[PDB]
Amino acid sequence: KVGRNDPCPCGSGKKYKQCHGR
Ligand SMILES: [Zn+2]
Repeated sequence: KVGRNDPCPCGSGKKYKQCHGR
């Protein structure tokens, strides 16, 4: 589990909930 509130690990710029996270 990751802190969706943190910039996606992919390194795109958007947070999980905004990127891969969702
Ligand atoms: Zn991503």
